Amino acid sequence: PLESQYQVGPLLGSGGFGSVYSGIRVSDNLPVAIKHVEKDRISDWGELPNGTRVPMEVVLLKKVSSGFSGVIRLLDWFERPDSFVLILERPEPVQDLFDFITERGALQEELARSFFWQVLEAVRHCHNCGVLHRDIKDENILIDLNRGELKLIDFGSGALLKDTVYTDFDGTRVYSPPEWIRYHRYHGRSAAVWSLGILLYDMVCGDIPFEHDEEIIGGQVFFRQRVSSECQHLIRWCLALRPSDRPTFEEIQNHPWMQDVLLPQETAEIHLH
Repeated sequence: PLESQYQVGPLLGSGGFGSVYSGIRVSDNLPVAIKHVEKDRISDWGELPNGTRVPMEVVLLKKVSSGFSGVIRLLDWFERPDSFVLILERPEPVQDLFDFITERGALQEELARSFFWQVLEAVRHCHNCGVLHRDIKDENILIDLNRGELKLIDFGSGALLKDTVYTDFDGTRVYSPPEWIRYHRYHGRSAAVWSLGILLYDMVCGDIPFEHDEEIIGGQVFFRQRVSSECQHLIRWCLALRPSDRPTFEEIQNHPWMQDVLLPQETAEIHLH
């Protein structure tokens, strides 16, 4: 049963990802999030290794939820006549990065460095587990405010990672790359790097760099805030118009701006506590 295993609390939010409620696991008081997604609202279906038909979101979450990582882990799931219910980790206290940036404005580079590094490690984890998220953005990143740890959420736009071209996309448009906008074609890793460029700009400038399609394909990055030249360079590199001119994850992590990152705990001590 579901309602005997979890004590449901208040609604935490709702949107494209479904509706998510605060919850606690009765058996040990572990805080959880209880996410409900209507079946009629799910367009991407997959199958478990044992061949059950589940949302692709569940398939991808299982693939990345083994062992420790910077991803919010799937702890369990249930099928209902008209919906699926997903039981997910819930850090406490917690705030999503969009809300955090909205509140605090542009982030100091030291904090952006630590956050961006954790997001890169998390996205590497997903790719290594065969999962492409396709909707990396500030709204899909949770911050554990006491531990200083960032966690990825919302795989409902994701796909199994592959080496061939993707011709479908339902993630967030202003984070999508110019090759998608123009040709409706992209490859997974280089499109991911583009979204990470958008995210890094957002962190250090307090807002995203592009709004309209013609801005995305023009790819001119204007800085509205004071940003170091090394950070500017890395951002412009991730936002290269040609996918092949973009850095690899290895190249991003070896870039001079990414050196000497704070650990999560010191990040929280300095910036979040």
